[PDB]
Amino acid sequence: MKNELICYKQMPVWTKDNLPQMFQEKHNTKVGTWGKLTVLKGKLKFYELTENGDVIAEHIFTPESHIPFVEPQAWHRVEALSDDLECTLGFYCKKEDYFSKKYNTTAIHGDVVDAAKIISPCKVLDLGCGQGRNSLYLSLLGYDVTSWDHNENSIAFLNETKEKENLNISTALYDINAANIQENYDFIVSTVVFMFLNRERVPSIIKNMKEHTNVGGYNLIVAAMSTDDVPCPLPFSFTFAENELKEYYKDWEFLEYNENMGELHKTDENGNRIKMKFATMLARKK
Repeated sequence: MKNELICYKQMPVWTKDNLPQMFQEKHNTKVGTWGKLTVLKGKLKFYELTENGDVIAEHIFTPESHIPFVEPQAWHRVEALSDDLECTLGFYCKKEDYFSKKYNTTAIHGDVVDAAKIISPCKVLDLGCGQGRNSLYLSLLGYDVTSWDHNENSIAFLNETKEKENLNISTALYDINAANIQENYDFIVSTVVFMFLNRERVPSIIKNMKEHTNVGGYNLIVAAMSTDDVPCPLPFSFTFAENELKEYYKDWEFLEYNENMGELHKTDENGNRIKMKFATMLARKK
């Protein structure tokens, strides 16, 4: 964990009088958020609590203290002990959560995180990037990213965000249906918009993807399915059948292939995420 956490939000100095009230009452941070407290002057009191507000331990910290990160979901409260208290709080998270935490982008797929562990930084095409969750993450991690989508407002969000974050990402408005990738790539990822593609064009799109991946390079696809036992609950313009994605890539090496149930972020009301089967594939070109 040495270098695992990154600061996604940094607060200015808090004093005894402006330390906000919510921090002085029983509270905790969200799953995946760690708090770093730094005492700049004076003394701060910190109460470790149970969920019901009973005090479990108390600490007094000074600028000479090293305060461990406050863990996600740990119940606590703080307050100034000295009138001259000055302290700061930063919120930290893992890099797979940074864009969701800082910008409220949709959470990234675990499969993109797992793939990055395996594939070192390289030249990536995010083919159908939406707002850019995959592209932002990979660029943050040192990948050289190209990001294409048809949606004007999505590409604008990506362009505004990459500038705030010092990321160099090549972005463009593009019809994925055209199957006109130009350059070659070490990694092509498409996990956001496959269900929106033109059924008639999928054979060409995939053939083009494959042709513009270097040998030794990877393709990662996550895409909705419709099967006999599990017909798609939404009428998407494209869904994969049982074994159809694997058959497109039968001549590649499969590092991962599954057709497990998953859930859209979108909900039914009730208010429950919509379930269906997804084809998930990480394959390497021989």
